[PDB]
Amino acid sequence: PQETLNGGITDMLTELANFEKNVSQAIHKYNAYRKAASVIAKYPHKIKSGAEAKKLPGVGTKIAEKIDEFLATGKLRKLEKIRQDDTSSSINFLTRVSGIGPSAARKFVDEGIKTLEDLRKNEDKLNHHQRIGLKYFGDFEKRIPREEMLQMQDIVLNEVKKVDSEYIATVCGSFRRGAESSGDMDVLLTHPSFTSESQPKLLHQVVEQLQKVHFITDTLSKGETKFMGVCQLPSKNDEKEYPHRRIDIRLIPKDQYYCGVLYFTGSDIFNKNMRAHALEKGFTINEYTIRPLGVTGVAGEPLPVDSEKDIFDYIQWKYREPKDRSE
DNA sequence: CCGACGTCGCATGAGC
DNA sequence: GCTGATGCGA
DNA sequence: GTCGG
Ligand code: NA
Ligand code: NA
Repeated sequence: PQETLNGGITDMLTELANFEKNVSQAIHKYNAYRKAASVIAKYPHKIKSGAEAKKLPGVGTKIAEKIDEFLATGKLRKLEKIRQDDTSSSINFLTRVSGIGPSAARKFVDEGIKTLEDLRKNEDKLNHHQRIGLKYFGDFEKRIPREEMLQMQDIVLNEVKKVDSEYIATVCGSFRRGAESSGDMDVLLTHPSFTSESQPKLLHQVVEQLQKVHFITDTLSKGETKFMGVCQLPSKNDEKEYPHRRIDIRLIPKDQYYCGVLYFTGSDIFNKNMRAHALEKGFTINEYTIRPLGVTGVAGEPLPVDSEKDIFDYIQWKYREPKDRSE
């Protein structure tokens, strides 16, 4: 299915989605619109009527109406209006700064701050995270080609191992599924000395090392189990310098590691299928553990998990490679 | 008709 | 000062 | 906004 099929529609729905999230502060309306956009984006026919579209799950009466209007007129009146609305288009825009959510963007536009220029004139109203998001606004909205991701992995695995050879680290996300590009780097981390029934420096030392070799350049947030920050590949001599990229590193108990890896590998749709499965086989799977129900439905103790495959075994699925976890 | 729609670590605000 | 709600991002 | 108990 090509973009040129129903692209106008999915763009429209995605625009609408973003105003719900950032302007109207209606996060469920936001996800409803994205859900419709997504199911439509998969549908392999150019849509002819909102009635055709309504058949899809996630598309109801009100989106069917909008599709009709768009189909007949080539636009949506409501969207046209909000696009031209100075206040709301500015609120929607500021949220593209990482750390500026709908509430902070609301406040800014309230006092006159509407543009990146205005943000740059008012640094002392920005918190740490927001300032970082400003500084790297453009880099962050760029994608990371897999070749850079490989090079970033090399550095991450090398430096983690050098800190302590018993650490285990996995770059997950769409990268681990084989994607030709990524939006950030998600690293999952563990160590034999850290279990559920079990230093608070296991994460610190790794981050410190990645800072020391100047891979990690900034810190959005950091505590004993989750680090969120900025990184950058070393400049290849006289070449153009690489974009700064987003990198998360989280520490996970060794006995919850692979549930974490399975889950943060995705995809989202695969995760729902697999956890749907799953239930119907007598087990409940979350990001942490797999547990058995329960004739009355009462979940028992977490089951020992020592590989991704272990989880597949428990619910008699054949282990599926990350490459084939598209859904 | 009407509630669910994921959940949670961390930074920062607010209330005491 | 401590506690615990909220905003944010994933 | 959409779904579903
Ligand atoms: Na429907
Ligand atoms: Na943002």
